Amino acid sequence: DADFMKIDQATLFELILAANYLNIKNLLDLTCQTVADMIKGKTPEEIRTTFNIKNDFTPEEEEEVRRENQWAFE
Amino acid sequence: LDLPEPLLLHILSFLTDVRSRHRAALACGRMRAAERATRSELSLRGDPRSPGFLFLSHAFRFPALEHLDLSLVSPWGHPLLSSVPISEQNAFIAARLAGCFPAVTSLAVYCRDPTTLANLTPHWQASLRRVKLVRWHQRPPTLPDGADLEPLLETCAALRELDLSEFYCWTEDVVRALTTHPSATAALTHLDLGLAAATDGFKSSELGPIAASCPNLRKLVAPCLFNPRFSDCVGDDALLSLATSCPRLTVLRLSEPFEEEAAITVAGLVAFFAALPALEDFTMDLQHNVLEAAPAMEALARRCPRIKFLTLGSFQGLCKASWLHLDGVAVCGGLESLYMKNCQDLTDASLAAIGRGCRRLAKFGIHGCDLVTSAGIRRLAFTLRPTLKEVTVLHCRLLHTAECLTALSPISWEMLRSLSLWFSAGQLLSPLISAGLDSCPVLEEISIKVEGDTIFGLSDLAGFPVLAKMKLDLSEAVDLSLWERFYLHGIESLQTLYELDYWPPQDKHRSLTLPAVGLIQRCVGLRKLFIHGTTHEHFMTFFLSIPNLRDMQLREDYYPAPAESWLRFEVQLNSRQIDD
Repeated sequence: DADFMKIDQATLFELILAANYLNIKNLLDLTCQTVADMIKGKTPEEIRTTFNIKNDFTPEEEEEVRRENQWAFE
Repeated sequence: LDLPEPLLLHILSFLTDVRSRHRAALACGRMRAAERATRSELSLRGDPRSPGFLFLSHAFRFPALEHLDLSLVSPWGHPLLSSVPISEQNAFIAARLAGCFPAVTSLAVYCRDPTTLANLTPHWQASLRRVKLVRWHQRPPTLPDGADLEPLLETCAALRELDLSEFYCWTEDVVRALTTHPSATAALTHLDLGLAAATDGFKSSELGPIAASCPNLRKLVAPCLFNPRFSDCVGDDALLSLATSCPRLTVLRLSEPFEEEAAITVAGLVAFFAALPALEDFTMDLQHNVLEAAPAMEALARRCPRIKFLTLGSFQGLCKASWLHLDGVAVCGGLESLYMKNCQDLTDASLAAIGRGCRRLAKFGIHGCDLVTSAGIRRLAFTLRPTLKEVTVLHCRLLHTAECLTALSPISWEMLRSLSLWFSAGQLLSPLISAGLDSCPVLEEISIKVEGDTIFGLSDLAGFPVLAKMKLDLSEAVDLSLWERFYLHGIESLQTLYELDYWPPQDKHRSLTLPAVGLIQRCVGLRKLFIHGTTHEHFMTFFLSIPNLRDMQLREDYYPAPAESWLRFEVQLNSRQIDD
């Protein structure tokens, strides 16, 4: 069932949408965890490409987010 | 991501990575909302006493965070919110932590003096379900017996697990606290009494009442005094009264701390096991000997059908000559045998009865087994092997599972994530490459410990593509500056080294000498560096040049453990625009 989980990008997202519409707990996790693995490893900008996102941060907020994360060991 | 916010959160729920998670925060304010909202674990990167933490945006919050670790918090060793040397500042800090971290059900802390607990517990009493205490420092002498734990057992009404595994106290603290707080301990289910591996062990006069006071105990992990030279050691009678006092036990793990036959017998261990129907994880790592244990294991199969994980110290008659004598034990997910001389190549082949269970197997100091049927247990459901002090076996040649194998503790490989090698005094790493470990495409972790009484071939590990985490333990090696050069020569050539844990050696503070700093310093890839022992203030800047080093700390986590120039260093370390 990992073999199942290959698919296009919108065909995964759209699967999540209609996977909690019909209330399938098991499939919702499997689909979500697979988007989660797409994010793991990538840099901030490289995450913004893979999903077509647009940085909505002033450079003051960026360095604010940056200063807060410094209170957590990686 | 036009999707409903609850499903973005559900996505981010699944991120284990702190760094990836940290990077998701930097994508957009929308998934920064989503990351702070779903993060479950956090080990703080302090000092939380400093105004950078306190006067900090108060929508910086982790409302569904459960496990908060405050043991790693700067400076490393120091008291947290002690009221010993003033309340007002401890009051406020406490509330600040309680404001980013309001849903903590699980807390780790470094605990020099019991008033830190008294100052943290108010905010989380109603939530707190698990506690880890951590203390490599000595115990404050003046405290009165079971005083270190009174703050917890009075306040935290929902406490189910207690972890003293790295907490230096006296056994009489534990016995005093856990027998004079029945309201609290009647609820306890998990207990870990390691005590910073710095005791001779709990006696039967101690072990007995703790079980007595803890009916619901489902897990116990303890160092016990088994040496029968002493009148109050742990016998069959003591084990029996543990088992009938903690019926629910699923995970029991006794062991003798150390540096000849035990007061335990085989008909005694058969009765004992008959008392523990639920026993899933059993572990008796004792140095003293327990002869002809063959039966006791067949008992364990019959009395304890739910057993899976199993680890035996000096248990001398596990398996043998003829037919089934530990292999009655049908399921063993993992198994480890130890200083057991009666083990013989006859035995390992004879485990044709654990075809379905054993994904892990280990022998430590067995002295009578061969190469080529460590070449016989080859089957589909098997993944992880130690082989520690064999007078005879020295070989990796044996293996069908070269393709399937995943960890290895000895002294192409197509699935081998992990590797722990033990060496001697001035042994050379290098021969390892010719002796059979040449490829290792997927090898991520490697662990090297040294013990004893040209250079190390550390550079010869640069073959391995994805090798990122090393742990180099020279603590037990017993001037030192030239020795640290021998060992650290050529880490630079490890291209993909991401995370290093170094133990410098001990001679009466464990100092990390200048040539070592400069050798470590040339590591380019290091995102995390932890050094067990310390250096001088005037040696500290030199790590600041490592391009993207972020996490670094001087964690003296050894008993007895022993300056806010470190804080000056820490600011300089954070200052640098490093990678995200």
